[PDB]
Amino acid sequence: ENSNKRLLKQWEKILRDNVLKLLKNDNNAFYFKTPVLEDININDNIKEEYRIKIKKPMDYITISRNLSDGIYKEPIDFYHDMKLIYKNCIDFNPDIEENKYIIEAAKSSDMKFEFLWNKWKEKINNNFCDLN
Amino acid sequence: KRLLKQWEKILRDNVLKLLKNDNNAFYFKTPVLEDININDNIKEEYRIKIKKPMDYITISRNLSDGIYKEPIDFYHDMKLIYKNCIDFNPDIEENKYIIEAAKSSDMKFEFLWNKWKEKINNNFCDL
Repeated sequence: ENSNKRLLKQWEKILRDNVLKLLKNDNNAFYFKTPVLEDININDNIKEEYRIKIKKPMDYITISRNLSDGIYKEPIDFYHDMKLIYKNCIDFNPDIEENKYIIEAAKSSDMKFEFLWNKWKEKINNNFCDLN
Repeated sequence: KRLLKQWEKILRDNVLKLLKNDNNAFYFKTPVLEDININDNIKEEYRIKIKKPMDYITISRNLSDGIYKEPIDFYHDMKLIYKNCIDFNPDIEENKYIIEAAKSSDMKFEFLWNKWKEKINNNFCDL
């Protein structure tokens, strides 16, 4: 919520505006916006199951916060976290009719993210100095 | 029933199948000009403006009947559905869901095309 005066690096700006911005508010974003373990809409029994089973829970708001705070040391650390959101959904939720929308939303967003990462990886690598 | 070519089966089962029944497929399933939910005023303007209307059921029929001679013809028609949606619908708050659904599915299709293209080109005889 607090205003961040920290100046984002050019590679961090590309991930924020050209990759994350187009995914964080799309038609398949709804279930991946806020964290699972602190969401009031999910019952306590599923939240207990998620905390015990999921190694690292990930969502769009955590990524927006990490990108703002300068948590990622390399652009690939953002890639791994974005991929983690969709990978956690497929691994936790069983492939059944009641989970049809959520499994499709995770699969489609992963494909959409991979396109956006492939389209921008050239400029991302060019704006990132690994030697400094 | 006509026996489909191996490359046609790859486009049907590995590309089209994952797109025709997704969360953004709704508006791109059946043709605009024959859809009962759309009013005649939008329909006539679509007939005048849009050069070639395209949808998932038209592509499913074209792939099964053997309309496409090359796999790139399926690619051009698949892109056309999302292209016609952006060109006709103005960038307004009312058309927010539809414009996003065309953009996201275009990105999804491009992923599935690039993923399978190596197997698609191999299963197609050029000469």
